[PDB]
Amino acid sequence: PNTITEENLMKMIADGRGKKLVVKSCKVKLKLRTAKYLYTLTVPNADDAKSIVKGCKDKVEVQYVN
Amino acid sequence: QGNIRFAVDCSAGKDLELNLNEFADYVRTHFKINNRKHGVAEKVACSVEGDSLVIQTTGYEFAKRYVKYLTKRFLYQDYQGVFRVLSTDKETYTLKPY
Amino acid sequence: ADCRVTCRFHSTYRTRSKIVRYKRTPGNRLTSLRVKKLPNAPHCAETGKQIHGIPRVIPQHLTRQQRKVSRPYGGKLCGSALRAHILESFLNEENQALR
Amino acid sequence: TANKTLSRKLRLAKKTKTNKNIPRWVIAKDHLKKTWNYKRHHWRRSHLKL
Amino acid sequence: AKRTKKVGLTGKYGTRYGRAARKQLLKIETSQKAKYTCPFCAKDKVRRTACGIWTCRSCSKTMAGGAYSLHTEPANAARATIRRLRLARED
RNA sequence: ACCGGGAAGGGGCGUGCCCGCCCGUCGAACGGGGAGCCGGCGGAGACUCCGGCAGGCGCGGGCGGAGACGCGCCCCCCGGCGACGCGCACGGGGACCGCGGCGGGCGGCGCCCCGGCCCGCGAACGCCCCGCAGCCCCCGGACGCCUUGCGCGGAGAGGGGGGCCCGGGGGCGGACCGCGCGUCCCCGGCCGCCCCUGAAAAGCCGGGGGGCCCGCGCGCCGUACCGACCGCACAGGACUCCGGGGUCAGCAGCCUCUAGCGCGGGAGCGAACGCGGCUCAGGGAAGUCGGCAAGCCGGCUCCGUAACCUCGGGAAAAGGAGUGGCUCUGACGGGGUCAGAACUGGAACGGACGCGGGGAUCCCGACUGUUUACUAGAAACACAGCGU
Ligand SMILES: [K+]
Ligand SMILES: [K+]
Ligand SMILES: [K+]
Ligand SMILES: [K+]
Ligand SMILES: [K+]
Ligand SMILES: [K+]
Ligand SMILES: [K+]
Ligand SMILES: [K+]
Ligand SMILES: [K+]
Ligand SMILES: [K+]
Ligand SMILES: [K+]
Ligand SMILES: [K+]
Ligand SMILES: [K+]
Ligand SMILES: [K+]
Ligand SMILES: [K+]
Ligand SMILES: [K+]
Ligand SMILES: [K+]
Ligand SMILES: [K+]
Ligand SMILES: [K+]
Ligand SMILES: [K+]
Ligand SMILES: [Mg+2]
Ligand SMILES: [Mg+2]
Ligand SMILES: [Mg+2]
Ligand SMILES: [Mg+2]
Ligand SMILES: [Mg+2]
Ligand SMILES: [Mg+2]
Ligand SMILES: [Mg+2]
Ligand SMILES: [Mg+2]
Ligand SMILES: [Mg+2]
Ligand SMILES: [Mg+2]
Ligand SMILES: [Mg+2]
Ligand SMILES: [Mg+2]
Repeated sequence: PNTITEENLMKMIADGRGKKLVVKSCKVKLKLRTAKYLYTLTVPNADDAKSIVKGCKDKVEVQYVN
Repeated sequence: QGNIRFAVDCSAGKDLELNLNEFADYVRTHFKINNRKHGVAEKVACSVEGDSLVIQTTGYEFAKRYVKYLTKRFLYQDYQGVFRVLSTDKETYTLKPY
Repeated sequence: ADCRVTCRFHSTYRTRSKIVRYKRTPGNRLTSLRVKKLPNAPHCAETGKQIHGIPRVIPQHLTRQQRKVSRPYGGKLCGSALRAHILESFLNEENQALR
Repeated sequence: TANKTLSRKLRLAKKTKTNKNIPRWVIAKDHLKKTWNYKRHHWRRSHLKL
Repeated sequence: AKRTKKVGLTGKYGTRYGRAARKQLLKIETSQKAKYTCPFCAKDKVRRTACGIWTCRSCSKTMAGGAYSLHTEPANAARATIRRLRLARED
């Protein structure tokens, strides 16, 4: 597992390298399941809005909160 | 140090009879600070509101565990086995039957 | 409490490659974890001192660039041994010929 | 031992499998009065050298 | 303050083995623990590492010598006589 | 059957060339070895199952720096890793262990009690930062730098600024908060020691010279349980690993948390005599082949110690005195120790436990060591030394 800067996150999505994304509410955790590593990005909810709209329609998103 | 507050709810203390002044009176005379009782009225004040004891202080802070100790001491007189003291929230205790 | 553990390896004979350390797990448990032997790094062919720049990892696990130094005789000679070979070569040519 | 060769495991496996009584229908079929199989063995008093 | 009067380094032996042996060891063992001079370093840092083997702790040069001292008296004379025989070979 | 090099002893490829001195896919379930962690599930299996997160080995779709140093292959030769002893101490990390706070839960309670007990958890692996010693670079040219100990310097110290290694730590991922004395384990730099100098190979890599992201897979065997083993079944014999608290010099003795709980069966009586124990007035070896057996001594601190001697010893020689509890004071840079004083108790204090009796001599063997497994441990054997 590893962390990632936001700009690298879309490029992995942009090249179809992700398999599933999870949004976690606590500061929000976004977890992307690639072939090699699980990657985690932490942003405030203001920032995660725009990123998910950019979300690749070929990339399954799920949500999670409790 | 600053001022913090605690409270003990005796809502189940209605069908059996429990004065709220006595329990307040019990705590008023027994509270110790630094193993002494001179200079308490000027730090720790027992109120009676909502049928529940309230301990507001001013400049004095201490553990919520001691507020539970004085409760089982005062309850030991004619309630040996009636009540179990449990935590409901932050600063509030609750008296519960068996 | 009681923190005693059992052996992790096939037999309990405590040779130099069967040493563990202890660690607490997220389920509140004391686990054993093997402590690998650390190989030496390469040593100079003329002086027997550690060559600078190479980590103490077996070279199978290091990328090609990580296994080298950027100089003639990079991982064979310690830098001072190179300079002494260079001077001996140049000066003997100056004395075996032209007096 | 917990660390045994497959060849010793197989010969031990056969002594376990054949360590049995005579079936009761065999006693009716063959009209027997000796009913004990005297080639049985028990682990506490045996010396299987296998 | 001086701790013994005669035995020196052979105080490690106690009352054992007799006087003639301990007398021999005091001389031998003092000699093999000594610091000798690098014939190359010119510094006083040569120490024995095994019987016959002497290393400068500053040069790092290794040398072949005596069992309990760097130079023996037979080898000094041999080196001196061999040198004069070579120079005599020169015309 | 036993013994053995002196034999025209095989490979790369692609024909055809080229290279070549001559065994072992025998011998280690503790040595060497490419790579695994957490959580969960079952009546009986788990580093093997399931879920999650990784790692290894395979297969298919010429630049920067002043410098120390930083950022595809093939053959011949030269090297490296694998790869290594013992030791008193000193230093660092981890785990353990304690004290205090704060959060949740218990117990008992004649008096006292914020004083008792239990629970407060974070792996492998990936990225960034930080790492004492130690070795290296640059300037420049010396009455210093520095360790518990040492050690180092014109073959270039100190000082200023840098590079590399470091089984480790931190932060983010994976996903409660402080402070301490010790204990064990590993690691580090030194120093000491030897007529003792403390394996090998597979495998993997570097140098010099010459020629030139996405998929799929990982076969074979062991794996239950046990001191259930050997002594005809049994107070015997039978290798290793993990190791809390109090008292204490302590892995001793004595008590204990966790965990675990057999040992061919019970009851009554309280004779002799036995077996293992305890105490005895007065005397004190008169007993006996013989002080056999038993008893005296014993921890720690201070005082005080002869003959003789291979000058190292003798030596705990011999002999003396003190020692609890409580209330305090001083010294050392938060921590135990060391020193001293008042008061007090049948005229007591290493209060159990643990723990030398001593001295004057003669014979034998110098000494530590070895032996008749099952009646002999010695004066016998060995030994360094000496000699042929
Ligand atoms: K088994
Ligand atoms: K058996
Ligand atoms: K023959
Ligand atoms: K072998
Ligand atoms: K072995
Ligand atoms: K093996
Ligand atoms: K080895
Ligand atoms: K080379
Ligand atoms: K198993
Ligand atoms: K009787
Ligand atoms: K009798
Ligand atoms: K007598
Ligand atoms: K006796
Ligand atoms: K005292
Ligand atoms: K003897
Ligand atoms: K001895
Ligand atoms: K005998
Ligand atoms: K004997
Ligand atoms: K003896
Ligand atoms: K003998
Ligand atoms: Mg083999
Ligand atoms: Mg092995
Ligand atoms: Mg099991
Ligand atoms: Mg070895
Ligand atoms: Mg098992
Ligand atoms: Mg008597
Ligand atoms: Mg007599
Ligand atoms: Mg008589
Ligand atoms: Mg003797
Ligand atoms: Mg003896
Ligand atoms: Mg005998
Ligand atoms: Mg005997």
